[PDB]
Amino acid sequence: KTRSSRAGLQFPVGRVHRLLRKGNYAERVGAGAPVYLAAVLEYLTAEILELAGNAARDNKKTRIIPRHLQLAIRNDEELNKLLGKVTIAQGGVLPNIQAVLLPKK
Amino acid sequence: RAKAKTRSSRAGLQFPVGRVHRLLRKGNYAERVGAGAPVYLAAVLEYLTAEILELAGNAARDNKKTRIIPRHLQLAIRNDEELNKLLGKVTIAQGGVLPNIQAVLLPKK
Amino acid sequence: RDNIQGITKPAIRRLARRGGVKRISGLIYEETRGVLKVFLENVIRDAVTYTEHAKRKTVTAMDVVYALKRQGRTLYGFG
Amino acid sequence: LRDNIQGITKPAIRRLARRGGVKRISGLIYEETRGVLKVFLENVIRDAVTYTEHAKRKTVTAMDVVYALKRQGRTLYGFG
Amino acid sequence: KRSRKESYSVYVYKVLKQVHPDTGISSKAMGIMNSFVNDIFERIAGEASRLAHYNKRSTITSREIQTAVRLLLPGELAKHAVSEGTKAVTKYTSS
Amino acid sequence: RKESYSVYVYKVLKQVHPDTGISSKAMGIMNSFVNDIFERIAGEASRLAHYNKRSTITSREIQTAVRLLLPGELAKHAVSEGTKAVTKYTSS
Amino acid sequence: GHRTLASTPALWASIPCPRSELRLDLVLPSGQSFRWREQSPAHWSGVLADQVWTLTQTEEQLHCTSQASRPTPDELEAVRKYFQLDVTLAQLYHHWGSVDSHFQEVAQKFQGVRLLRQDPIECLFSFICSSNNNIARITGMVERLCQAFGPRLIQLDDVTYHGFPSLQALAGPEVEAHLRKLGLGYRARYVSASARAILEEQGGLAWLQQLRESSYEEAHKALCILPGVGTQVADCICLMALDKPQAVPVDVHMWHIAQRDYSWHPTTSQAKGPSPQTNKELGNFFRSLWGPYAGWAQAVLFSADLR
Amino acid sequence: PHRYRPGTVALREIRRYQKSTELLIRKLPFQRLVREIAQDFKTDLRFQSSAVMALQEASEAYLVGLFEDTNLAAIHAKRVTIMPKDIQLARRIRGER
Amino acid sequence: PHRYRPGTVALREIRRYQKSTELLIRKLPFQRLVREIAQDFKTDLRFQSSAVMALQEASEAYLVGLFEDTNLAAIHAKRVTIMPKDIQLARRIRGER
DNA sequence: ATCGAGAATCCCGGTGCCGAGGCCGCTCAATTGGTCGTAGACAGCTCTAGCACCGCTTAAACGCACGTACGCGCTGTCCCCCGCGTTTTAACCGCCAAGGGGATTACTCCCTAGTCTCCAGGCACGTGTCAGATCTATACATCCGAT
DNA sequence: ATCGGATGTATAGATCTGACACGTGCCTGGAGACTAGGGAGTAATCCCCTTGGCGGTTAAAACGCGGGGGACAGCGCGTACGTGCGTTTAAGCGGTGCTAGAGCTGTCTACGACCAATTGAGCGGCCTCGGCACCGGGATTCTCGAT
Repeated sequence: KTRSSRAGLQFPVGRVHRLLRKGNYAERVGAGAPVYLAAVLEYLTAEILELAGNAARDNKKTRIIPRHLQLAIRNDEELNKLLGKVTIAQGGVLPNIQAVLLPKK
Repeated sequence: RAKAKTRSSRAGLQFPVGRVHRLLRKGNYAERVGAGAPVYLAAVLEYLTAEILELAGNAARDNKKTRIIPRHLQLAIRNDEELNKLLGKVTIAQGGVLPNIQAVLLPKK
Repeated sequence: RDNIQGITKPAIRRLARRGGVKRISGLIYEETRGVLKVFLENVIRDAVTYTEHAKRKTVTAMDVVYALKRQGRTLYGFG
Repeated sequence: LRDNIQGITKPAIRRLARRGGVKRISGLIYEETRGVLKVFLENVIRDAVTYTEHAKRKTVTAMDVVYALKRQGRTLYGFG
Repeated sequence: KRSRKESYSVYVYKVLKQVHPDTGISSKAMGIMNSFVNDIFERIAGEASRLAHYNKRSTITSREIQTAVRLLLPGELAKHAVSEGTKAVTKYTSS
Repeated sequence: RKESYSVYVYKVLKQVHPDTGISSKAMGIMNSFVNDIFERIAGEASRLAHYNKRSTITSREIQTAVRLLLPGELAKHAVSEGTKAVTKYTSS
Repeated sequence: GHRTLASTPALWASIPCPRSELRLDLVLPSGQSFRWREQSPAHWSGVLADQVWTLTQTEEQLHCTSQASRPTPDELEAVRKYFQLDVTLAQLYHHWGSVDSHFQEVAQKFQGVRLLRQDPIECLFSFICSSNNNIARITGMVERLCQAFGPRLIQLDDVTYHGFPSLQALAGPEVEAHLRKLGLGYRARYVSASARAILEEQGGLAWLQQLRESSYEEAHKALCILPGVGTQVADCICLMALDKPQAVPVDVHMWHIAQRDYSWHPTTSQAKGPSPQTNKELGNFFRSLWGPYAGWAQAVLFSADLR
Repeated sequence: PHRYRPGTVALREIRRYQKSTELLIRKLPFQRLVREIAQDFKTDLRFQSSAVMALQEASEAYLVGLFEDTNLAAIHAKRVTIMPKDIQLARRIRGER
Repeated sequence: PHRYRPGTVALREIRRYQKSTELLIRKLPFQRLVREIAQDFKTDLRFQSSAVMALQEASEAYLVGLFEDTNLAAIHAKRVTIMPKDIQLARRIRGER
């Protein structure tokens, strides 16, 4: 019965459809538009959460914290491009040191 | 019905007010638009246009050209600090670049 | 009541170290204070202006997030 | 059509650098800026073609290019 | 006929002559001025729409445009713009 | 009565990692991320509808907005997932 | 070589003419005719009535000269007609001086500036080359134009004199291209184009010659049709070749003279600077100031302004 | 006694603070600085705690990004030490000023 | 004879191409390049001439800005020649890399 | 040019502890039916501008021959920023109070959307009226290699 | 600073011309004038949450050296990149011919706005316990003199 379940999604089709109209983005809005938007949002959330879970499990932690989110975002050259101009709060930075800095051998 | 007088002249303006009001209605910016908002916005637009046109006319007079070309517009934008800040991310079509050479590159005497 | 000196020398070193820096010059310790002051002025200008428009007397975090988004430096974690 | 990036000759790059205030030119600058121009043109043309396809058209008008440049972050005045 | 396409050309010309009564302007420059005024209109209107949504409001009054001007226009440019805009609004309210 | 996507992010997290949890401190970042992506997509869809003199936001508008915003490899999967979802919704 | 009054005495004939009535040095090189050269000090040589002449003047006389004898009375008449000697310059200066004190001041120092009766064809094409140019250059252009397309007359020293080109010759094939190689600039076509218009559209030579009986208004109107012949050039021709003594040229020189010597400014016109109607107005101004022979008074101040 | 060669301890704490996620800046001085700056725009301004926290996070994120760019400039100039020339080059090329 | 020193014919034509306002790249090669690039995204596309002109003008502006930043980076390293490393340094600082 | 002393950093184990997350009531927004209005999907026709070709001119790209200025490697100096020990001071951190203002409720009143005439401001289009450019020679002014 | 060649600009008895300005025909979008209802302003109020304060505590900031390693200036080399001259070349312009589809109109439909009734889901609210931070002890990694 629910438009989320009927479309095989987990994000709320009704809530996205409300936000699409209240936000008065256009005079009218289609019926497939919120379904498509909910699907895209779900896929992006799944991508982020999957990489974050992998990063958290890499550090022997079964709880996801903003550091894991920042690591997952910066470790993918597509997702970093998508979020190039934005900061994760208390996320730290990607650990790297320029080769010149490293000690002479 | 009295004599027809435009809202632009009632406010002592030159940029239109009815046109701006219609555009605000038809741009889907909000459900409702106040009466004074198009007047204000038109005033801001005309002031900005007067500023850029003053600078362009000064640049044209400096170059001994009667008519204003895109080069004068671009030079006027780049010479003024505030307009350059406002239009930093904007490219002027066939406007050219501001004449400058770094001091290091210049020859030694 | 000058308070820019509250950004101490060791904290500046810590920030540079997180940036991935080996050696810092002395003049940095004032140059980056000036830069931070300029950036904070730019952001708090918009934050206070939002507060004025909203006719409040408290600067909320949501106003700061809006102000940062207006400059292209969007921040996640507060709104 | 193939191998058209060589149409942007070395003197064209030299003139662009001279306009950009550059005094003297190395040798690899030409290849590097051809790569940069290819990347930038790919980025803008992808969005322009996407804009055209969304309108169910086979002609890429200047308006779509302008919109694509606005999204890219150049906001080109003049055309339209 | 080629449809009613609404351009700011005449208004820009009027302002130009009220500023410098003896200088012409080329078609490329009018095109650039038209794109400029459309760009600034879209920028200010979008910012004011964002303010209207933020404050959970429903209408765009004069003061949202004022706030958008103060955000977008830098410093003394915004000062002058606000001053002349309030002059125009008071003139309009005085019929 | 503020509204957030925490329930849906948690459900997606259970689908992708059945035995790992998430702190609410990062769930706030999840909310601010999905809201930001929604704003960024709907903004481009609104511009598309205004560009083509249209007044309706449809699946084509959302799909083109995705194709414009997300990069190549991510956008291909986003488009495919959206197309599958709308196809299933129409079929049912 | 070129004769001189002192070297070949028995080859010169005189014409009563006081320097107050004519100053060759103030007329021949002043832009009216571009065909006279002071080959020898105080001696001017050029083509007059299809033959070469050398002219030099004493206090009360105008001395004139394969000629092997002194000029005949019939030939001397050719000279009087060229300088329109029946017109008394003293009477004109008196009148202009009486109604314009500024003219009187200038006229005291520049006596003898009169106007030359001219041939329509030579005048038309010479002034078509006068436009946007300087007298020094114009003179060269006209000389090369005559050497290339005009009849060869006689040679004195290393100078070969040529008659002025005919309409048929100027209308010939590839004339434009030749004249551009001769340095006429864009005026090259003006010459080619106008020769053809006259020959193929206006009814040939007769059309230009008939203008001398037509009215100034008509004449000026007729000339403006020809390429390279706008208002200034048309007036030059009317005044110097069509007997329209009231015709006032309005070039840069007369523009400045009006401004600094009469504090003149356009009133009926729109523009404050040179334009087709301000130029037209300036002309009427001079006409109402000096009268019927206003163009001749113009010739005096123009010559004086060159100095 | 035992003295570490200079630089090795300077390469240490780079790893420590890159792995770290704290704030590296004393909270009260930053709060007082924010209030001082806000005085120039309005008197008697209140701040939520989360507002000051967000301002802090944004300021240090910006500062770390700037320091990374200046570091890239410093190695680019065949140097290891940051100089104000690097701060100004990075700010100018980024388009800030 | 008559030979100019290598520093002059640079600043000459630097002044020239800063005063003048041409497009600095031949139109047809750029048109063919745009066609070839657009082939990969769609086959048998037809470009409005104004679209090609707009693409050319935008590319000129972008390349001139990049060359200004490259020159600044080169001068920072005590150099007057722009090297490729300058170009990728400028791109990295601007955020394109 | 490879080993021990010494910090220093993981590995592991114990030990609290305070958010993460699972139930629970619920009430307000998602869902379902049904009606009505118009945005646009689909057809169809016009014409226009984009493409394709082709001939001719000629400014511009290419290639090769110099040669001197700049990039780069190498040395030597000195200076100023590290590492580290010692002193202080001001930030953390745990309480307390306290009242200013942000959020919420309930009137209420003007302000703008909606609609219907009604007309002139602005657009389309057709003639005047020109500012820029014009070939080339010349008179200066300005810059640059060589001194 | 001086001086002779290379360039660059003003100008020269005007004229033409593609672009612009302006006049005019003509409508269609802006104005005037009404209503309607609801968005926003306003008065009252309550809690909470931000401000201000105090006292203990000690982590961290300030301060002072010793020194070494890195910035910096100088200097020589060499080569490569600027500059000039002759030789292709294909860019650009003018012209012609053709048609793909850009751009309008016309019709009708089906898709979305909208309202009434219904009901379930996802939001506060509350309580538990286990993942994780911290302390401490021990194992073992990197560094920096010894040799």
